[PDB]
Amino acid sequence: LYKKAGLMDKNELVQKAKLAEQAERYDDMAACMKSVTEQGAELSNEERNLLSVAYKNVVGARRSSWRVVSSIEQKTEEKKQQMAREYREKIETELRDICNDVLSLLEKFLIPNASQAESKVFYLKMKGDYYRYLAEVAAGDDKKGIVDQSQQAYQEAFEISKKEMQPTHPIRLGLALNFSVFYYEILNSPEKACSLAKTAFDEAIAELDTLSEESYKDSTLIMQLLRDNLTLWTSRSMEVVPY
Amino acid sequence: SLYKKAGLMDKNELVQKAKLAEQAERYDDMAACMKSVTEQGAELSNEERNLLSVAYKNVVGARRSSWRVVSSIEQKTEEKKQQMAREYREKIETELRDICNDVLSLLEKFLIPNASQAESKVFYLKMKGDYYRYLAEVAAGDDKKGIVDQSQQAYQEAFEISKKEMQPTHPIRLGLALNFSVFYYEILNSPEKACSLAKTAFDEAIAELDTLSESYKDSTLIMQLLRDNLTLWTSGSRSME
Repeated sequence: LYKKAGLMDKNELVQKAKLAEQAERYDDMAACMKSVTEQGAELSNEERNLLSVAYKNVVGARRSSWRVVSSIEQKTEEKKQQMAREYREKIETELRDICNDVLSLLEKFLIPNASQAESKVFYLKMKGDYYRYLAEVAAGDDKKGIVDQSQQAYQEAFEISKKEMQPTHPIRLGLALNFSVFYYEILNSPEKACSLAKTAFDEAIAELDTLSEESYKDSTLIMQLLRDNLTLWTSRSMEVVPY
Repeated sequence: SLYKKAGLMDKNELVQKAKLAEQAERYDDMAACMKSVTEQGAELSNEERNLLSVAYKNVVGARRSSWRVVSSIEQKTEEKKQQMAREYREKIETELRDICNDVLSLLEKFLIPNASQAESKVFYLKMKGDYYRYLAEVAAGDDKKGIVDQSQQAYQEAFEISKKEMQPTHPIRLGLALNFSVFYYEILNSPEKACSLAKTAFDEAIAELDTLSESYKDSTLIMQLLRDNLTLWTSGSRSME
């Protein structure tokens, strides 16, 4: 504007994203973390975590709005129907922006800068998520193509994490959680879904001896969701966790 | 942006999308719709009036919560980090003032003048007192005295019309009482007038429990709120919804 290039230092940007979080202003938070990302430095686990939550909440709000409106779109007898149809489309657009914004960050910065496998797995999972959201809202011909960009990501994530990470690890567990949901809600393979969940859950249960006090609340919460899902698939406080 | 012809939305399509916005909790969209509707110059219907008030309570409510949250972090830091909390707080105060003002604007240039029945003038006069009161909540020394009095003089005029024209159990009269006492307590640090006003309003509505008939659950809801505030202020944390 007309400021003198006393821009915010990275440390300061992160202090703001935190402030923005406690103040329930996730647009601000996403913005602060997008900036930090763009500096090109590999993000610390804190920053990475912060970034993830920030966009979980931002994309999340729209997804809720899209589902409310897309529903109302269809509880219609005439003219009001396409009032809703357009509103939905405007929301789909907000969505695709946020999704593509994040997807960019993941391609141009986060995934290439990934040091240890744990981080690659992190960002690949993220990639599958936001490709998945595009898919949820994608057009007829595009969908099939979007939905397996989603799957390729989740998949590579899965493979690395099996070779390289403990099953009690929140990242591997959160990946499991969202992949099994992918198979279920996106591919309608409740069979492949249930397999992923149970295996993931069991292998973690197998090694609860190994789960550390520091990962404990997070991992067990994800395990609990995996298991709560399995009951349902047989017979969202996830927005505050990065995994 | 500029690439659109004046085939835009009429009052009905605007209102119809206000309601959708509300269902999808996009109170910004909703305030945009109702502002547009208000601006077309006609007196708002009751349905419309409500959509307007809801949308802006929500829009400004969000910023007020944010301000309070950041404002506390500022003080629980008795310290280079405090400066960032302070500046974020100021950025927020800005969003706040814009919102209050372009509402206060719709009230002077449209809503209050268009007000025909006594009941309507009370609603928008309280609304005026309400948003001057949010201004008052964040104002600095110099501007404050007058913002506060803008809030009071509005609350006041609304008060006398409501007592002279409506029933003690009329939720608007009841709701005016609620927010006027909050003014006194929180903005004027006049706790005895606040408590006295809350109690009176409550007592006179107690008297005429004749006047129902299902509004009703709208009347006793505010009555319960007046009691809570009265309890809070006289015993040893007020609510925001």
